[PDB]
Amino acid sequence: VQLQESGGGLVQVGGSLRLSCKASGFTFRSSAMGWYRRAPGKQRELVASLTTTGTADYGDFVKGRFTISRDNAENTVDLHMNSLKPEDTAVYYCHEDPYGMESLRYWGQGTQVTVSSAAAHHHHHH
Ligand code: NA
Repeated sequence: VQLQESGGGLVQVGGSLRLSCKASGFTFRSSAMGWYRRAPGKQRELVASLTTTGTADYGDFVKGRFTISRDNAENTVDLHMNSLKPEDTAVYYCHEDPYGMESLRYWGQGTQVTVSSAAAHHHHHH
């Protein structure tokens, strides 16, 4: 089982993103879902997660800027990110934990988020 991220790419400093993850589709059983990130050479760190019951946890660097939600009608876990900073640049990975068991964790493939105003203005034709 591999999940499928979308919504990454280039974004200006101060800009916003809507990250999405197509999960396993096994809505017949509960799960925890969330988002990690990994910057080159650095350790993976928790960005946001939801327990089986919908309790949210956020990495300390989030500082109220990101919101995690899940859509069971659409089989997704989503991350709404505002006020992106250069330091947020990293590969973002979603995950699903069947029955809340991290031991059975499914991961996405990762999607790059690059926070750069000059690059985003160039690429998005602003
Ligand atoms: Na942008």
